[PDB]
Formats: sequence, C-alpha cells, structure tokens
Amino acid sequence: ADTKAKLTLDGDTAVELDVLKGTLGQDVIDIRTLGSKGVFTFDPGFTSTTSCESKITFIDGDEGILLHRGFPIDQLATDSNYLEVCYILLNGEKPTQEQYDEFKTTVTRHTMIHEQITRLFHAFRRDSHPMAVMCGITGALAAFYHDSLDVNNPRHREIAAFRLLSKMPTMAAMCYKYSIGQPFVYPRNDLSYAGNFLNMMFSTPCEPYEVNPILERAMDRILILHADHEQNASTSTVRTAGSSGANPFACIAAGIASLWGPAHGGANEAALKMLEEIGKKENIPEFVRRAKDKNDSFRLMGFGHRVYKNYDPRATVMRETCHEVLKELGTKDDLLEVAMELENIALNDPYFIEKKLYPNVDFYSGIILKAMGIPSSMFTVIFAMARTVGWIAHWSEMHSDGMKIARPRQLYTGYEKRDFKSDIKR
Amino acid sequence: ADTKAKLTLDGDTAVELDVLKGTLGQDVIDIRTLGSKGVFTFDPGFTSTTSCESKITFIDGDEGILLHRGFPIDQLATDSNYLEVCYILLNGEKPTQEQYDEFKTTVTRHTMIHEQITRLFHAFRRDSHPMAVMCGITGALAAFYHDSLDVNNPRHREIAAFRLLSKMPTMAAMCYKYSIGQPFVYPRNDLSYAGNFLNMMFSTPCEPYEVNPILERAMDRILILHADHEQNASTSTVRTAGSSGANPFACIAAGIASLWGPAHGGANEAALKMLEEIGKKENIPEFVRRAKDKNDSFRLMGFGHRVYKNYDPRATVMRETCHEVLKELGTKDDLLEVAMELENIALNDPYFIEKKLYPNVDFYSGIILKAMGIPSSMFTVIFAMARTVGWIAHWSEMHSDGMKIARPRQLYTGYEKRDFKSDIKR
Amino acid sequence: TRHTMIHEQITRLFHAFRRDSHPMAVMCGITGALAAFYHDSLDVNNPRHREIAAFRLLSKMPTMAAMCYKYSIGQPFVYPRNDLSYAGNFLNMMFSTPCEPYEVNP
Ligand SMILES: O=C([O-])CC(=O)C(=O)O
Ligand SMILES: O=C([O-])CC(=O)C(=O)O
Repeated sequence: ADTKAKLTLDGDTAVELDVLKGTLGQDVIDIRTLGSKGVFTFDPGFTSTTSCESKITFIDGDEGILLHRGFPIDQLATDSNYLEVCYILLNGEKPTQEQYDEFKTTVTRHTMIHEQITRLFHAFRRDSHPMAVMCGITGALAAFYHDSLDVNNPRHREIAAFRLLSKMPTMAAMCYKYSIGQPFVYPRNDLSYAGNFLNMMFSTPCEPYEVNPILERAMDRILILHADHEQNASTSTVRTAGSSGANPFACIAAGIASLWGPAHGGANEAALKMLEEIGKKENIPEFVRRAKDKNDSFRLMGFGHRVYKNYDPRATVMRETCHEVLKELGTKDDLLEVAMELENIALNDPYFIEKKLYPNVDFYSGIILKAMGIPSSMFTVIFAMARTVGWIAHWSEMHSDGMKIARPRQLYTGYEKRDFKSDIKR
Repeated sequence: ADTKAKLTLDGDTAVELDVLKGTLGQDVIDIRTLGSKGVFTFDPGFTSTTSCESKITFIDGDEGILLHRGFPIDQLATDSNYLEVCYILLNGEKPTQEQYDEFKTTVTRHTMIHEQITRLFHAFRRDSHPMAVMCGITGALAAFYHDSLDVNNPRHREIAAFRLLSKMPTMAAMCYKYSIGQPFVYPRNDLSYAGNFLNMMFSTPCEPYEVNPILERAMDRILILHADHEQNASTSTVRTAGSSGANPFACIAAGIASLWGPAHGGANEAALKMLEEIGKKENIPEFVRRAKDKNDSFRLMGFGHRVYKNYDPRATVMRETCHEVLKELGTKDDLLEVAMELENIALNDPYFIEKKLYPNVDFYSGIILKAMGIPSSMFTVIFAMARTVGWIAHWSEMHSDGMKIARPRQLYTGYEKRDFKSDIKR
Repeated sequence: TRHTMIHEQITRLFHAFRRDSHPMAVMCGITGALAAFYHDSLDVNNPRHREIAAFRLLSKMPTMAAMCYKYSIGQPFVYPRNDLSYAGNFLNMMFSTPCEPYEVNP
C-alpha cells in the first residue's frame, strides 16, 4: 500500500498520476487525466489497461482463487444452490429467507415465453446447431418485449433481467427438443431450477418424468460453477454492447455468440470431432487418438486454462460430482473408460505435464452431461444459459457505473489525404 | 513528434516508453509490455487509451476532416457510388474497371435470401419495430449460412463479408414491407444498388415501379455518407465481439443493436415524435418544443455531434442533395418546408448556437427519407444497412491484426474473501 | 358439455390474426367464419338445424372468448373441462397455464 501514494509521467511536460489500489489484486495508475493533457497510451487488447472497477467477482489465477461477492466458489458449489448464487451475484449479499422467497417467486412467475416467440423456433431448420438457434432466439426477444428496452430506466433493467433469468432455461431446453424432434415441455413451478431444466430437456408426454435427486444436484452444481467468471471475451462483449446503449436482450445475445466463438473456430472445431469420435479403447488408451495433436484445441476438450496457473478451482467440486453421478448411473459406462484414461494421460504425460493441459472444470462437466445423454452441441448452450446471470450482473454494474459511452482511439497509419478520381465508368 | 519526444514512467525507477506516430493525428505512448512488469493503467471510459491501429477511416474532430482510405468524404459522395466506395473501404484502393466489375458481379449474385429465412420473418409480430426484426434476422443468419463461420479461415471471411454486403439491402427492404403488410420484393440484377433497394422498398405487383434518377442518386449518397465512421461505439462492439471469435453475422447483429441503442428511451421517441408528428411551421417550434424537449431531445433529431466541433463534413453534400430532392418531388416535399425553419432555428437560436446543436448529416438525411416516403422507423435500419460495409472492414482489419482479443482487466473493490453461511432454505 | 371444443382447424384461424388486434374484433371474425366449418347446420328452415346450431354457439362461445384473450396476451389455449361449472370452466380457460394447476375461487 506504499507506492500507492502517486507517481508521474513526462515526455515534454510533467504530469502527476495517482496510484489506485483494489481490495484484492495489484494497484493501477489512474491515467484518467493524461487524455486531456494530450497524452494517449497504445494497448491493443487492453492487456496492460484496466477498463473498470468491479465488486462482483475476484480471480487470482496464479493462486487458483475464484470469489463471487467475496464468497469462495467451493462453498457456494457445495453449500448454496443456483438460484441463491444468482441472488448473491445480482445483489451482493446472501439472501434472508424472505428475500430469497420473493426472488424465487418472481423468477418462477415468468418462465414461460410468449407463444409467438415459440413460433420463431419452427422457422429454423431442424438440422441447425442448437447454439445458433439459441443466439437467434435471444437476439429476437426485443421484437416481442419492446416495453423493457430503455437501459436508462432502472425499472426497465429490473424487468429485463428477470425475463432473461427466468426464460433462458425454457429457451435452451426448447433448442434441444427442436433439434431432436420432440414436443416442447412447459416450465413447472413445483420443480427446482435444475429439476425443471432436466424435466424440460427430457420429459415426453408418453410418461411422467421423474428427476433423479443425484443428477439434479449435479446439474445445479454445473450451473453454479458457470454462473460467472470475472472479465473475459464474452463478458467484455456484453459490457461493450451495453455501454453503447444496446438493449439488454441484444447484449446477452452477443454474449452467447462470443462464448460460442472459440468453438466454430476451425482447428479447434475439427479436433472436437477427433475426441467425440475416435475412442475404441485402443486409440485413446495407447495414446493413439492423442498421438494426433497438431491443433491443440485443448481447453475446448477441457484441458488446460488461460487464467489459472496449475488448476481450475471450479474443477474440485465438479470432479467429485462427476464421480458420484457415474456411480449413480450405475454400470452402463463402458466407452466412458476413456474418461479415466484421458485424465491419466493429462496428469502423467510429460507433454501435458510440461505444457500444463490439466483437466479444467469443463472436462468433468462434459463427462457429467455426456453420462446424462446430453449431446455435445448442447454443452455451450447450457454454459451460456448458466453464465447469463453473470452477464446481467456485469451489465447492471456497467450501467450503474457512470454510463460513460466508451470511445477508444485509433492510431491512424493509413493514407494521408489524397484526391479521388474513379477509374471506372459503370 | 511535437510535444512528445520520449517519455518516462516514474514510480521508483524511470521507465522509458517508446512514443509512436501515425500518418495523421496524435502521437501515442507505447505500453503493451507494462503489464508484463506488474504495471497497469486505470482508465474506465477509455479517455486516454488507444485500442487499435487502423488505416480505414481518419477523422479530425476540430477540423471537420473525414477520409476513407485517404479520400475526402466530400469527394467520394460526389464523384463515386456506394459499391465503388465499398471496394475502397474493403480493399484499400479504388478499383479498376475490371476489379470493379468483378466485385459488382459477386455482390449481385448473392443478393437473394434463403427461402427458409422468409418463414422466420413471418413469425415476428406484425407490429414489431423494423430495427428489432433487423436484429432478429441478422443474428439468426449463422444458423443457416453455416458454411462461413470460421473466422480464422480467410475463405470463410470473404464469403461472409460478401454475403452481408449482398443481403443487408434485401433484409432491410423486407423489414419495411413486412411492417406495412405488402409482399416482399426480390432483388433486380439489372438495377443499381440504390435503385434495387428503392424498388424492393416501394415496388408492388400492381404495376411497374419507375426508379427516379434524382431519388436514385439521393439514396446512393445517403449510403455513401453512412458507409463508415471510424472508431465509434457500434464499431467498438463489432471489433470487441469479433475478438472473441464470434461469427461474422453475430458481430454485425451486435453492431446493429448498438446503433439502435441510444434510441430506446421514452424521451427518445417522445422527442423524435413531434419532429414528424406535426407538419406545420407555427406548431412544432413556435413557443412549443423550445423546452418541451426533456432528456436528449436534440441530439436525436440531427442536431450537434460529439465527433465534430463546428460542422459535420457529411452534411455538406447531404444538404445539397436535399435541395435536389425537394425540388424534384415538389408535391412530396413543399408541405414539409418546416425544415427550413428548424434549420434556421438551429442557426440563430441562442440556445442552439449555445449548445453547438448544428444540423448534422442525419438532419438532411431524414429530410430526404421523409420526402421519399420512408417512415421514421426505417431511418436507422437504412443507416445500419449502409454502415455494414464499414463494420465489415473494421472486423476484417482487427482479424488482420490477428484477431486482437479485447479482454480488458478490472480493479477489484468488492469484498475480500469471506465465509459463506446459508441458514435459509428454498 | 358435449360440444364445447372447437374444430382444430377453426383454432388455426386465430393464428392468422395479429396479436395486437382488439379481442372483440377477433371475436366477431371467428364467429363470422364458423359457417365455413359447420356447413351442415345452416338451413334455418330445418328445425333440427336450429336445434344444433344453437347448442354449437351456446357451448362454444366461452371457449372462443377465452381463446381471444389468450391469443391477445401470448399464452397457450386451454381446453374445456367437463368437471367444471360453466363459469368455473370459463375462468379456467381464461387464466390457467400449463405451469401449475389452476384453482378457481368459489
Ligand atoms: O477465461 C475465462 O475467464 C473464461 C472461462 O474460463 C469460462 O468462461 O468458463
Ligand atoms: O457518434 C459517432 O461517432 C458515431 C456516428 O456518428 C455514426 O455512426 O454515424
């Protein structure tokens, strides 16, 4: 907290700049004045620049720490439930009973989506990727919910939020049902947030569906563990679109697409096939399928991580949840020996050891969801669905900030003024 | 390098930073590696941070300078046409008759929209705002044209950029038609870009439509004048979404929603309400909307601009064209000479001279559109339609810089780790 | 109670109206189209005809009115239930959603 006093800069003149500090994490040099002075930095990507102050989530990557409103991710995972984590993320404090009661009633109150929005799904191809259908529908909500689009009105945000929060799962489960040809399942108030999702995902009218408390709690954990992850590509996208005035539904729609981005990204995308396909306990085990690794696309298959140095703090609760489920679903797991085998190769192969392609939270989330009969295409959908509450919090915090439409500068390197004379006559 | 030779970051040991210079504009300070030394700047609002290096468009706010690949907007809007200008923004140089004819040929052959998408149009409510439908449709494109979503594959990127350039006019016209209940019109390979769009907007099976030459030119100029505007908010959203690897259509959709953004509030349309809701001199102004304007109610009608200091270089030719259109139509303008009084007010009213609320390009653009018989609920759809080529160029550039991953950092000021104790239930 | 349901095709008619239309105009529209679906009871000179036409209008008007409302607010249609009263059934068709069994206050 010492040098936090101040510091200066100067190329042709003297400028005194303060050194701000956070409640956690390193200091920052407030350059909020250099602009006027006539001084501008150059940071493509905002790697050495801090774009905001936040009180939502704290991450210390080198130390594998993740906090949501101060609360460690591990405790919330085992001790809380998704809805309560939502409240905490959006409000900043654990909810009293009465507070959580109302929060849950409001949410349960608007889970249904306008029948006309439901008509939109039928205009997509049955062969479309459920993630693309997810972005499509979310990006159309504004044409149906035009009464809560003014982001300058607080009540507006309040409403828009509950709408996205209550309806995202109804929407995600519809994408799945449309992709496999089964009828849509309405939201039920008698079920939990997780139970209800499983219900809407798997029940048919041919027999009452019964949710296994084990798989349910497992889903609840998959959700809490993806609720929010500090600043990153998709959240920065939601923050930028937001401060540009864009309505809340459009902001979340862009967030979902940013989150999907790495996936239909190419080299990534093709290695996705290699995993979901090759696996005959001859390839994966004898490092055959892994004998091919030109394209890394590791974190995509659940290996390694960009922020956390040695391990993903969220992976602890999930691995134990994964163990549990795999046993609850009894002996119907033969091919899923590659699960045990890949983890082994991830922790015991010098390469992975050296390059640190350690199993992150998604490795186990993926194993859990698969064991449940959920197709891969629905993986990002469920993560985006869960991440929506975090996007709302960040978006709600970007507004409440100072509504300062961010306008970065550019270092113009192009052509100096030149006269124009077309070479065409058509 | 004027008032900036070299600079030294002072904390406890002088840290010299290299100053960079553009071909035009201000010089900047390099700070890319600072973070790699635990030193980060703080700057919410991006008042001093230069997010990128670009060669597309140059603006000099105080001088009212706007260039596209070095050419003065005035010159392009007068001696060129939209397509030639798209080629320039996209390719960096003016085309040869051969390059132009090749480019033009590729554009016209991708103008038709997939029939399945037409079904999606009919699922939206008939009273849907044209811009909302436009957002709804664009964000849904990735689900169909799924063969061009690999943002790192140069073949996919050109194919996507061309699809957008070809289809936007098509989708924009259909948004209009649908809102008024007239049948959709197909592109006309023999018509020019602007003439084709006017035909898709106003033709009907009842009889043949005649594209007025003066109106054809007025529209092309409006397009030209909205082709691109450097690093603004909507462009920032596009670039930021694109950094995460989001597909081309998702980014453009984000740009559209971003452009619509600052127009959702109540006082937003409440203001841009009487601007047209009344057509008679002594009524809208005459001791009326003098103070009857409440939050923005100025900047939304085409008065003032945070980029330019004295005037808008785009308004120049746009004002010239305005005359030609009113002149030409005669019986489709004259009633509408409430503009001259609005303009006069802004030129002499102490309140306007005060706020520098000078008539911008959108003041004159709106007059032309209101004269061609275009509803105010299509103005921003048209602006966005024209701006797409610019959004596309910027998206590409960012991808030329190697998909500049825009992931800023934060200054955390929330709770320090604290134990989670839940005594409630569900 | 025997004929409160309306032919599924007549039900398709509602979807051709705007969601923003006045429910009274949708009510006149649908009622004025019933003849294209119930062409067997149109001869007003036949007594049995009147008998039938009557029971049809009588049993189906509430099913129709509640559909107008549901279409106007974007909720799914609710079928007629034989276990309820004429009034109870109407309230049911007007307010119940599939998200929870609806209970009519006596
Ligand atoms: O890199 C990040 O912070 C994003 C992340 O892991 C996630 O979205 O699960
Ligand atoms: O305010 C800005 O710089 C953006 C702008 O005018 C435009 O998009 O035409």
